[PDB]
Amino acid sequence: ADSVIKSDFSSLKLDV
Amino acid sequence: ADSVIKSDFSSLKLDV
Amino acid sequence: ADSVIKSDFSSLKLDV
Amino acid sequence: ADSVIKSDFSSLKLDV
Amino acid sequence: LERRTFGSYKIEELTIKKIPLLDDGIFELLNYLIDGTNFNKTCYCGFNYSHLPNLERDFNIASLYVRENFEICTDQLDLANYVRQPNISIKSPDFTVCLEYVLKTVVQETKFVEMSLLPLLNREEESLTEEILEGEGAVVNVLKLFIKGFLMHLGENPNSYDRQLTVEKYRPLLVSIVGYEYLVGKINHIYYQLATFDNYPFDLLRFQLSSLISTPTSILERITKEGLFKIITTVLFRGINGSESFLNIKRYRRF
Amino acid sequence: LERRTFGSYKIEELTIKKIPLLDDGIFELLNYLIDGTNFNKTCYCGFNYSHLPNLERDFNIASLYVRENFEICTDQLDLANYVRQPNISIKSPDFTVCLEYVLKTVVQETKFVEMSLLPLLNREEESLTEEILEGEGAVVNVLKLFIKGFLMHLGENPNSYDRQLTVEKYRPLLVSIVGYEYLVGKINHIYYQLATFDNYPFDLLRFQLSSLISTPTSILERITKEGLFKIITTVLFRGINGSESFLNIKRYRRF
Amino acid sequence: LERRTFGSYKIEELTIKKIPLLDDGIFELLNYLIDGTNFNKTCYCGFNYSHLPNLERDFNIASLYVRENFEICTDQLDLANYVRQPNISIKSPDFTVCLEYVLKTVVQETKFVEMSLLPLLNREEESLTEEILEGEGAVVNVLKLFIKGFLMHLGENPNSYDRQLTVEKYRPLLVSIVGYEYLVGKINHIYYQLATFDNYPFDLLRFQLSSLISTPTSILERITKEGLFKIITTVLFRGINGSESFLNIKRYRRF
Amino acid sequence: LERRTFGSYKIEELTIKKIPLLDDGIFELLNYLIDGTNFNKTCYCGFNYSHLPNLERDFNIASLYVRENFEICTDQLDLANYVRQPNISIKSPDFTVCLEYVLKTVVQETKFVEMSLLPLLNREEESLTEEILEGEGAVVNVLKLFIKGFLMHLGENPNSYDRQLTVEKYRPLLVSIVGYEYLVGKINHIYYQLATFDNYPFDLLRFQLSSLISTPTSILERITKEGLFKIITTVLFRGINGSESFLNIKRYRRF
Repeated sequence: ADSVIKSDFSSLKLDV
Repeated sequence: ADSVIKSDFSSLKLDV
Repeated sequence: ADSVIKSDFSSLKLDV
Repeated sequence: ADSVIKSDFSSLKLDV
Repeated sequence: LERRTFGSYKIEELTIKKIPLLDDGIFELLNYLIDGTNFNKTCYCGFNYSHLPNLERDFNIASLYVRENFEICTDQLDLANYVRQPNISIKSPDFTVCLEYVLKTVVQETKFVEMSLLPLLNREEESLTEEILEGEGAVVNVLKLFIKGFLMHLGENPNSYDRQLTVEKYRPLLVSIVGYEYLVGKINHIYYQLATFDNYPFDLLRFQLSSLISTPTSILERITKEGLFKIITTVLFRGINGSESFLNIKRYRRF
Repeated sequence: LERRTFGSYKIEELTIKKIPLLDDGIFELLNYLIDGTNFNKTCYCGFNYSHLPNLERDFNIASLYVRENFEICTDQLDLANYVRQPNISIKSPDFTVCLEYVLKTVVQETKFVEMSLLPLLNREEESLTEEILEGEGAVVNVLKLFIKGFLMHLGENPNSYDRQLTVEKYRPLLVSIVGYEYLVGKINHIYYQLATFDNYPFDLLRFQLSSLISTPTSILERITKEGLFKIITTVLFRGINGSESFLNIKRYRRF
Repeated sequence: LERRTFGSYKIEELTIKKIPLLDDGIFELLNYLIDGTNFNKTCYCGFNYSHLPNLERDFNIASLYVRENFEICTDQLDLANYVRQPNISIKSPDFTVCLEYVLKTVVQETKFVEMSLLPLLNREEESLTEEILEGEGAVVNVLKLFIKGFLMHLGENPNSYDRQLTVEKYRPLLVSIVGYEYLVGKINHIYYQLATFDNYPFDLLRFQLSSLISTPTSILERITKEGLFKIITTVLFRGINGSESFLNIKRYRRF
Repeated sequence: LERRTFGSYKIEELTIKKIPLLDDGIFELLNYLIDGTNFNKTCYCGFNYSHLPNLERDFNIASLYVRENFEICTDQLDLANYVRQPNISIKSPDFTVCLEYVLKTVVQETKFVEMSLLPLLNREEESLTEEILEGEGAVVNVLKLFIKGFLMHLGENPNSYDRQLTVEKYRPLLVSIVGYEYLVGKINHIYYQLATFDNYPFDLLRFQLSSLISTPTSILERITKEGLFKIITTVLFRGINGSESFLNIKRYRRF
């Protein structure tokens, strides 16, 4: 899994 | 175990 | 420097 | 075991 | 070892040929809330939490509110002889946390206690204290933060066992998040997708999460006409795709 | 048959291919002390005990003190209907002897009793009778004599099963010997080695015992700074090599 | 591009005829610690760290401790108008990290702040919290791990500019590693050689490191008699060869 | 991952409740020697070996000598259809390495080959080439260096599984080291202790190794009178404590 693309979910609309 | 060396532990420093 | 000998220092006593 | 005392056996008389 | 940032999981390896073992950390979250434990004394303290607004505040509010509720449900029982097993269950959709006690002798024989932390099927707004509305709102926000923590860890940490893991165990949290926000002060499609599709694999989720589709208008209106839940008089959930899954009890243990 | 010199063991042969079965005689020692039995009525009487100074005297003092403590712990229970099972456990490091009782009918159902014979974690020196300090000092000396008896028998009696046997079951005695002598009126390196390395094989022990090394000064000082025991709030022991082993419960039965 | 294994460096080429430019990554390390940044959000995440035991754990402990200290030193200043320049200095031997702030207007005019992360000349053991001793111990271990990472990269990656590069910029780390381990819970001859001979060329280091000589007994005893540092009332370091080098301020910038 | 300093081991974790799994690396050592593989092509290359005098030299001498012997034993067999299983056994005390071959079809059916690398029971000094005496002397030194590597790693790397691990699998190496040095160009008490007490636990070993006792004079003289080995006409070893253990076959596999 060393090649798997990372995603930044810190800005998802999660109502927090 | 007939050949095993015996030890005398009667004089060990055991605070008794 | 392709001919220079490499060293593995991973086992050095570094108190870690 | 992080507190276990380490020993340096590099100077043991191993006839090498 | 002990310390981990809120909502994050670990994947461990059982061998029988190796299979992955997801440590979701839900048991530990619940346990802390039951004990009224404060944020600073949890495995979660001392990471940056700018990604999780108000975690410590809302966590402590929620921790108190759960603790007091527990005490109320247990003051009418004698538990001096007994010990709480390291097993917590959650029944849905009221987020009903269920504990089991057994005698210190055995470890009259066993006793059970249930507290619905976020009751959804039968509520009073007008006849409810501020203490309760504030405690509930804090519990729900903590759950939302836990899920955000989970998602962020998932996004940043690919693992080759992902393909075999799903969001299955997070369902009761997700259902309560969606249910409470709806039936008390709209629907977040992310939460609703994950609650609906409790079989969402981790690798697929990571790749797809950011392009998730909104609730179809036929579903939105079927919700306003009929609730989210369908009671069978056993509760069914009204999924974002029109499915009607049964919400079964989940069991969590200490890892 | 019945009679054996104090502290000695027997090795018997189970077959399933034969495996050794160590008869350590710890259960029997404890049982006698609980019953207040006197030296002259034990399997131990009528051997020369010049190697074990004060065995009979201290044994009887200890026997009385344990008996009286037992009675105090059991006077507040009704045990007329019940029978003590032939199982004694020891929890460490307070040398907590644990008995289990069951109804004469079955052999309300079962009852448990624990007496810490040598409490180490929470003590009062000034607020303690002479009866108690003398009883404890006698118990500890009896334990030391038992271990000396064990070691002397081991030294004189090689057996080909020795390589498979260890001092594992003697641990609670050894821990309490070291703990009590330290925390109440220095550390004996022999006792401390055997408590630390509960995996010491019999043949290796025999060959090595007389050349055992003293406590390293870094450990001695870590002890004075922090105790011997590390409470987890479950107790850990601070070994002579700096290890931090968990002291688990040991269970003894009649042979 | 961005990601690199902890402690490793890159060699880049300036041209004026080409000269090497060492990217030691010390600035970046310090910056992360100041921001309280967590390991998972650093350029360092996602490499195997079996060679660097506890890197993530100790890094996060250290990150928090440095962050909190920074805040304490800056809470008594108004910095809402200002910006931290991308320049960090280290003064030795207290590992005094020095920041410079300037007004958003210019980029009253400039402000300076200093935090000694590992104070060595004037300390309190008895009058110091566990938080502080644990934070310091974590900072020191991180530094040690950085240096191990540096050395391992050096060992595996010859470069023809090596002859022209030296360990000069690592000195403050090395001095604090040696100083702290000595003056608070012996001397590691590797660390001490590199602190002493800040002119150690990279190729020579690689070839010689594994056969490094121990501290001479005359030096060891001169240390016990007089410290390691010699204050001039400006600090001098007592080298492994008896040299007495001046520990000047080092300046690090973003690469 | 692949590369490790000569003689060192790794401890891995099986789970069934976790148990340790010792990776002694003996299989890999033997395999290389059989294939005539040269030091520079082994997992062992590129560490400092000042602690292990002449490792690369003697390893390559030994590698050639074992390779040639293998070929001599296999030239008189047709093995074009077969494959060497990843199982090597050692029979003692001639250090008899045993391979098993099976047909590429199955993986006439299976074939076995045995080469005594260090024959001890029946030897010719006068009727033996220099090639053979030099090859043997190299093999023995390689074994001694492996054990030194093992011990050094043990000394520097405490692990909480140590208490459950023993030197059991190193016995054939240790017996051949002691046997060959005695019966051909004195007894090293370290090697002899470890060969005798193949149940020596790792933690105990680390704490005790440096204070190991010399061979008792009654044993030394029983050796000169009767050999070290006692043939039963199955071989027995004459232990440093007068024990007479059976030397059973050991089986090694690829990890």
